[PDB]
Amino acid sequence: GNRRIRSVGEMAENQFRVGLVRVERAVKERLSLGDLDTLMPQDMINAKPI
Amino acid sequence: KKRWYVVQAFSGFEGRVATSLREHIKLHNMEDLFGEVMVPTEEKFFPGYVLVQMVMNDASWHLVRSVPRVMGFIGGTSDRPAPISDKEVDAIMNRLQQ
Amino acid sequence: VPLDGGRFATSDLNDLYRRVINRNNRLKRLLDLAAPDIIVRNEKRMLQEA
DNA sequence: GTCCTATCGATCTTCGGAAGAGATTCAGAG
DNA sequence: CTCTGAATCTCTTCCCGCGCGCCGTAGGAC
Repeated sequence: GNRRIRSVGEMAENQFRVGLVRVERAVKERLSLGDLDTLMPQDMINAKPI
Repeated sequence: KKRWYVVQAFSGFEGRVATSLREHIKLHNMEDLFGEVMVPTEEKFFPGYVLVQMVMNDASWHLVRSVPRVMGFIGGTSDRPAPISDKEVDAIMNRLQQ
Repeated sequence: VPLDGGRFATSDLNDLYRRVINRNNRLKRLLDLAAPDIIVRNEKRMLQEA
């Protein structure tokens, strides 16, 4: 009653979250310094960290 | 009177750090607290350091460390970081002039 | 040594020596070009710490 | 199309080891 | 005012063999 099962659809949701955290730490800066006149979302993010 | 200080950037993005620093100055309009920004170049020393004419308030210190891709100042301590020297600024300007 | 062909499977020591030697190159530089205390107290610390 | 110089010089290394021993830090007092 | 007691911190140790399996240097700059 104190120990719970984590199964694949939870461990992968966490490790996916690490990916979004490492996008967060980029896209914030690029959004701050960026002109927001040229940029479109596919310029903002990139898949490599996920 | 504005004295010099040394800033460390991610080595390779140094011109973009200098441009973003000038732009953060003209955003947060502390125009009376910054003189220049030097990246000297020979036909490139120093390899990753940005020279800033500045004064020391904690607001301007947070400004320069809130500029992106900047690690921090290089000095004796992180409370009151260190300016360099009169003759050292003069010699760097000498070799930049020469 | 090679890994599966010429992919280098470095023995780790060559990364440690590479760390040292880079710092020692930079320290000979910033000494002979006569950096101030605050700069050599960077590289000298980084060297001892390597 | 690319030859590298380099590392969180603007975070966050995992809590679920015990032990067992030493180095190093503090009591109630003569 | 610091002397023998005790108190908190880090360092060091944790079977022998053995067989598979995989996966193995990086974001950046001309």
